[PDB]
Amino acid sequence: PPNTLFLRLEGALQSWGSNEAKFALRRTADAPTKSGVLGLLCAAMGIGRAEAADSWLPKLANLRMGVRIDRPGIRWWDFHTVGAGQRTRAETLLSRREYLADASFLVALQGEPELVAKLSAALAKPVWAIYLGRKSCPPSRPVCEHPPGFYNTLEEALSAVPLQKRWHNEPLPQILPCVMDWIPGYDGEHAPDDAEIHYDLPVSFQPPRHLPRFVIRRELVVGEDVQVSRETGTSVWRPKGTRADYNNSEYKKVRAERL
Amino acid sequence: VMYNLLCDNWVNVVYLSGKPDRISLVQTLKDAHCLQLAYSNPMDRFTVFRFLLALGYWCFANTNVEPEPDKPLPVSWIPWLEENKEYFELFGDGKRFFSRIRAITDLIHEIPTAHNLCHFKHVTDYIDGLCEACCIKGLLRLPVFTTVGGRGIGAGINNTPPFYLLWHANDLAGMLAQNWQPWDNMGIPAWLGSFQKESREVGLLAGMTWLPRKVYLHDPVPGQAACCSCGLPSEALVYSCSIEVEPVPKGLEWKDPHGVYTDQGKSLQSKIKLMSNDRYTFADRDWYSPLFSYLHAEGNSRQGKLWLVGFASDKAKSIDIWDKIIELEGTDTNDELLAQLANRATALNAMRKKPLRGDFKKSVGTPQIADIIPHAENRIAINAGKMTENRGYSWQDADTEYGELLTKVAYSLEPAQTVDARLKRGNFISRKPWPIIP
Amino acid sequence: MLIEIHMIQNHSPANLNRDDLGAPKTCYFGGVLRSRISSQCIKRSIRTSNDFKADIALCGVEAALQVAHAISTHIARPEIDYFVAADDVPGEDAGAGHIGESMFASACFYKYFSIDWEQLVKNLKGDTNLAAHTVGAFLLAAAKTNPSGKQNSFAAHNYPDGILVEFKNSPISYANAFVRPVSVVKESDLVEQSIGQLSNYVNDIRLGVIGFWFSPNNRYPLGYKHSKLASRNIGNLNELVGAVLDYIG
Amino acid sequence: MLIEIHMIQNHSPANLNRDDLGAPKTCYFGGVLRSRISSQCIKRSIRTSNDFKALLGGVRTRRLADLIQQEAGETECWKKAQEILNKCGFKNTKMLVFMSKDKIKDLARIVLDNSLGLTEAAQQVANVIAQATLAPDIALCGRMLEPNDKDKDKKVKWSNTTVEAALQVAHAISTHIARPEIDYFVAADDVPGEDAGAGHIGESMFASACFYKYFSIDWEQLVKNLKGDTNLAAHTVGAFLLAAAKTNPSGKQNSFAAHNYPDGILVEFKNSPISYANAFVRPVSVVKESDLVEQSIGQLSNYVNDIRLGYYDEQSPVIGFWFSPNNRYPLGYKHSKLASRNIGNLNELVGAVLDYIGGFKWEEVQKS
Ligand SMILES: [Mg+2]
Repeated sequence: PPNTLFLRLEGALQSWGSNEAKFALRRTADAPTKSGVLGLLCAAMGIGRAEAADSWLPKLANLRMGVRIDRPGIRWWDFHTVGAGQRTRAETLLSRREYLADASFLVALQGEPELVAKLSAALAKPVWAIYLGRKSCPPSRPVCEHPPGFYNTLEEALSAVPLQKRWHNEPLPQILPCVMDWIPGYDGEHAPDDAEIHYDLPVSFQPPRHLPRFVIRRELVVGEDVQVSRETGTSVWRPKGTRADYNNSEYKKVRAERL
Repeated sequence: VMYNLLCDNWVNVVYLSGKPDRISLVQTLKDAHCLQLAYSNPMDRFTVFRFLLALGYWCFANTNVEPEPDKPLPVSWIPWLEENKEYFELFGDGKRFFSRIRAITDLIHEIPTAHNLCHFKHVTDYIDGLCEACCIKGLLRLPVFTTVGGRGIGAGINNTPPFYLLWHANDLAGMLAQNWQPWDNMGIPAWLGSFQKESREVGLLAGMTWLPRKVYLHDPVPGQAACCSCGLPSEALVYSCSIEVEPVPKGLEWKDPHGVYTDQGKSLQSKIKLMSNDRYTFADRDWYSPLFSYLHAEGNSRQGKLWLVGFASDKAKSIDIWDKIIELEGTDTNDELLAQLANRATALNAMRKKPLRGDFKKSVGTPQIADIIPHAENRIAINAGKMTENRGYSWQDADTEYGELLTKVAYSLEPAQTVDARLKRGNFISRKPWPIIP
Repeated sequence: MLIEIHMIQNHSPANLNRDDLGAPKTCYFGGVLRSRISSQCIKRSIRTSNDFKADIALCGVEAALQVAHAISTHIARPEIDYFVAADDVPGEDAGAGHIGESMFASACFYKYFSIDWEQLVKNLKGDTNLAAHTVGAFLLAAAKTNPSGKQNSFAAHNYPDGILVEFKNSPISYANAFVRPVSVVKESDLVEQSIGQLSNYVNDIRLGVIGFWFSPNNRYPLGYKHSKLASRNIGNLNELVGAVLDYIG
Repeated sequence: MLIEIHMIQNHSPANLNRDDLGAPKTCYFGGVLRSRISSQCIKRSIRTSNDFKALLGGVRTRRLADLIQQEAGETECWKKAQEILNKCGFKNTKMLVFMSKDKIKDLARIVLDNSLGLTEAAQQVANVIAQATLAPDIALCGRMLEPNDKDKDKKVKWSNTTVEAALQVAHAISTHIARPEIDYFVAADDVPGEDAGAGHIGESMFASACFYKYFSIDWEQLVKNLKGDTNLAAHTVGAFLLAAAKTNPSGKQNSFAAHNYPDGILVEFKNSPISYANAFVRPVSVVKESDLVEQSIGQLSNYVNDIRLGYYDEQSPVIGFWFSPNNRYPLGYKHSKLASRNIGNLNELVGAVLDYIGGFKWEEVQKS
């Protein structure tokens, strides 16, 4: 019956690549792409290379999904100087990479509970050194958080999960953008005239060949289904030490011993 | 082997019903109203639509029927395109579509070629295969996106690949219909035989299908068995290409329907460099630059979704490619404000080059200002056409988003809880890009 | 099974990673700007020198490493410099040089490493105990030579103070400990306050393996209680190396 | 093999280094403000020290043609020299050029005056500049040379100008919170007047701090750039030890004659150097007993303890030294009895470190 696991993507840095990167300007998109969480999925099963192209991408390519923005991280650019033939000649190759900094996400994966049941025991224990879509970008939160359950609609699943808070006096996005796929309600349905095309759909893996997909914007305000969570967990150390104990019951009796 | 454009599937396109296939020409103009151009490379989409637009202009010159809106392409083009099967052929004895031998990898500019390096980005010339479809849609980038090959190898019909401004639509019929503006000259397109030089101002279909480089190609004793560079597993693939240079003769007064031209006549290139030199600061995709020559000279203010392609290139180095679907309805224009918008790179570099204190002219300034410029540009540029039309989005309120990243950068820069450090943080906050009248 | 070398590393004032214009590189985390060294820089610094080579299956089957960007435990503090190269031959006036400006930053960093079970066994090279030998080299070779940089003018090779090694298999960086950048209170060190923040995060998450902890002459305890949050408050050079060696096999 | 030399110097109220605005240099080490002395100032003061004069053999000049013209009684070669230099690659009177002094003097004089050419004259002048490595100050501080590619000739080449620095001077970090002090001075007008005021009311900033000074010798690099000889290398190591223990930065010493001497030397031989900056991540706050020097030495010795046991390197032990004059300032006041060769002189530690360098003596080497 639990048809959806809510992937938790959170770290200091993360990047799921966009289409406009063939040359040294390598860029990302403001959403975890389909093959930016399916690569995490394939690593979580412990396989890769050309095995994912068969029976692993089409095994879920018939399955719709939705993503949620807990906080929109800002885009950061890192200088990167490949040394080429230096640790050919000493001609230093040049590049620039795009990094999404301090962004938390929540992906949905809906339709049936057997694959989600296989997948629930894939995030925590089975690994192939999973990261946030970039090899040098660590997931700072337990990815196996937000336990599965039955919520029939995309919005109900995407909004029926508690929303975290790091410190008490922290600004919180009152509108949570939702990225959802296209639902063919009837055969012959044409896409609405606001759905931008994203090119995140692999049919092979190495070397990357791709298919496009339709992405529908959606919105979510807090309060009706989603809500803040308990924070606790004091991030303030200030080394502990008691003081000022005249007597509870064990100073009267303990003064006399050394007297 | 036998190949044909009208018969064999070549263009990767999504359907409005929701299934991307590979289809040939006859299905994509006979349906023409349930599909969209779906290429990973954006200027590749632009090249394929350019080919379709030149084909439509050819069909209009022959059968004389304009494309009416909200109705697929007229049926009077298949009895003009169905009788010529010797026309669009690639291999064999006959005229082809569009000594010196270079690698086939330089034809598709995204794939690295025989550079001055012992190694490339995990590719190697004359080794990695490439399929017929990508070769053929890489030949469409010859007339329109050909760069300088070291000042001795010529370019295309323009000295540098210009900025291309172009109208986008939800429909392929809508794409062809919204960009139908013709001119009285006919020209001589390259799918005919040897073009006649005749007089200058050769036309439109001649410049749409201009050939800066001859391509012949060669096929060895069969070929491969699976893909190695493309990604789509295909049959025996090609090995290498053949290329030569036609020196474009002087003169040839020619203005591009989609091109963006400087007032002095040179082509306008995209202004993106990965180096933040003394005169440049890396910001983002430069949709802002090609607005003066397309909202004042050709097309001007008009209804329809506008699309922008920028392929920056310095001499013979391809550095990036991107796209931008910008919003445009045609509510007139302001000359001066759009002139400031026509180059924000100078303003951004002038804002970056300001140091913390002093007056030296080529000090690097604040280098962490340059690290927050791209996110601010991405936040500004999502409603780039709303900023363009000047309804409620202006320069003076676009920099209001810069304040937050600048507050936290100033928190990093002046880590003192003093009165003075708070004052320098506040003076740091007031920084914003000032417009320039060039 | 997975190796997480959570490492603290203070730095005396010196610039180590330089961007186009020469600044120390920066990251964004916790709603503040923090100093950063690139993962490529520290990963190449782990290579390219023979003291660590005392390893080509680990930074090349591709390679076997997850090295994170060095997130500062506090806010970034970039400073600037001003140098004058003298003339040293008496002219009609004084001063001759480039009269430029340099720039530097002192920060206390954090990083996270990942070496899985098959990611170390299929690394292999030629042995099956090599899957313990190379790791045993690594756990203190990662804290062996600070990268490189402007060391000939900004000499900084400060060895790290507090080193974690965990055998938890679920890959989670403890960067959420530094969601709030570390402030300084007079009775504790900056490194001691950062290690208290790491300890305070350690007492969490276990509510919903072990803690192998390194403190040289145990000056830094992971929690000021007898209920130690690591229970292994020890460490001396290759004692930890051999203990990981017979923890793995 | 590389040598570490550590000092802990307390200084009188002084301004040994300033930025463009005149403030003493500050760095944010350990989350607090620490007073800083620039490494280049220390390197320059040790270069110009009164004991390096037998070894001071490097010149950093843009007026090379002036140097040629000085050593010519009647043969005026200063425009020909200027154009030879201008097509050498330097473009103007030039940029800063590092070389040996006497070598460039005599042999650039002989190679410039002859009327045999103008292009190959510039080429051989450039080769003479590039081969000028017979100087150990260049070998210590390091030198590259980059001429222009525009104002040159296509027939003029440049050899590899690779010279590595055999010295990594650290910036002197204060052992406590920096207390930058503001000095208010006036300038007396010697003649009187109606106003009875100052000629110039000015701003000066001074800082009194206990600086942790830190240097490091790459002796292997010091001989890989000073060719096969070791006599000059040992002489330079001894000269630096004497100079650093004996000279001070030539800042505002005419106004703040702070010529105080290093109250601590720590020489430790190993293949993995260490700064004791983390010995003072905790700021040193003095107590009623002892003084700032003793508390700083105490924290330093605590750090030496847990990096000699917690970070012990008993494969290559410490040969940790002192300059404790007749044991005035001992290190191990509570536990750290690991100072193997605590002495109370300076020439003794010079001779000792050149003894573990090799079979050398202090007086015999002092002739190169
Ligand atoms: Mg293909």
